[PDB]
Amino acid sequence: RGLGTARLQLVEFSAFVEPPQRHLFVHISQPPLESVDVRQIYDKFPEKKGGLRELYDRGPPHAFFLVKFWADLNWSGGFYGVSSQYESLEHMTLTCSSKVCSFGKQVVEKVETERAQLEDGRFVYRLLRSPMCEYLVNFLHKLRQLPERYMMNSVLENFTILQVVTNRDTQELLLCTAYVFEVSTSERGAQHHIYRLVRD
Repeated sequence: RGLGTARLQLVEFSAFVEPPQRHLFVHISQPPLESVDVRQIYDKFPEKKGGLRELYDRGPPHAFFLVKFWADLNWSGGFYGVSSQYESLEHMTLTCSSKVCSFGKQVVEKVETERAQLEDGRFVYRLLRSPMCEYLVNFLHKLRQLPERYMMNSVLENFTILQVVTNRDTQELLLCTAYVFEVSTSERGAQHHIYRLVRD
C-alpha cells in the first residue's frame, strides 16, 4: 500500500520555499495502509458539487486517500512552489485539479495537465515547480507569525486541500486525495500519514 492504484501512483510530492537551498513545508517520497471512514471527514470538505462526498459517491472507492500532514513552518521574497510526480505503466494524459478549501468553501482551484513521459520502462508525469497560488503564499505568511503552535493548529482545522487526478482522455477518476494539516515542531520536522478512505 502506497498512495496509488494499479493505474497511477504518487511518487513524490512536496511544497517548498527557496531563497531568492529549499525548505520543505511538507514532503512525500514513495506495511498496508490504515483506513479512515470518509464520514469522519465529511464535515471538513464542501458538501457542494464536485466535493469529496459527491466524488466518493461516483467512485471508484479504492482511488480515494487521506493524507494528514504535520507541516514544518519554521524557515520576505522567495519562490513558493509545489512539485509532484506520478508514474504508471500505461501512457496517459493527466488532468490534475487542486482545490483549496477554507471553512468548507472552496477558495482556490488550480488545474494542470501533464502528458506521460517514458523513463526507465515506465511512464512518469512531472509537475515540477508549479508556483503556489497567491492565496497560499499569503496564508503561510500570516500563519507563520502566530505566536503558538496550538494557535496555528486551531487555524488549520478549517483548511483542507482536495486533489483530483483524472485521465484527461477518458475522464476516468484515477486518484483523489484529501489533505488535512497541523504544524510540527522544528525538532520533530515535517511528517505525514497516508490513509485509505473507506465507507464500508
